Amino acid sequence: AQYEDGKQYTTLEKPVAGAPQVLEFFSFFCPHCYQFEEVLHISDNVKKKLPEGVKMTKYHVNFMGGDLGKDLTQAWAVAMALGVEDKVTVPLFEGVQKTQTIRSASDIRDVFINAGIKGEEYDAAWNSFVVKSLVAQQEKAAADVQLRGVPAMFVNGKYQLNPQGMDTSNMDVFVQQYADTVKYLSEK
Repeated sequence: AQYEDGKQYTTLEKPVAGAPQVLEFFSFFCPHCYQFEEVLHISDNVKKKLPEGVKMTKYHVNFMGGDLGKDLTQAWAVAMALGVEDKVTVPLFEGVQKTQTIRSASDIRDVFINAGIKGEEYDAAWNSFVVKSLVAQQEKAAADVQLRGVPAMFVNGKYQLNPQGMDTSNMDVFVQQYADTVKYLSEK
């Protein structure tokens, strides 16, 4: 075929009931995630090609960056609850990987403040139980697929993108292939 199991995607030996339709995992500590987000805009280009009526879920994970990793997963939860993903994603990546000015929960918070979320509102979210279950969700969804690496994408809890099996010599081309694969898997 043109899309074959084991080359552009892999199948899960243990499918995941009631999973989000399109589920992406990343970490602000992950160098390819930085690439996927800042250079390739994968998440964005996928969305531009998905059929109507399909939602994208993106979750942060804990297994990179130790203590600050978890902080970042809680901060990402705050981003999702406040709906400010678009406003912190870029400075969070650059703060962890480019300028390296994020060294503590407090530095993470500065980014939200500089992105215009108010302190009171951030601290309130940070400490809220809505955020606690949002952290819970992120952890559970990674748990359901025994996630050991990022970046990672999963479609309807059954298929996993395999970027290793796509030509990277052109970046525009890698992205479209990736997105088109997600679209094919979506319709499967």
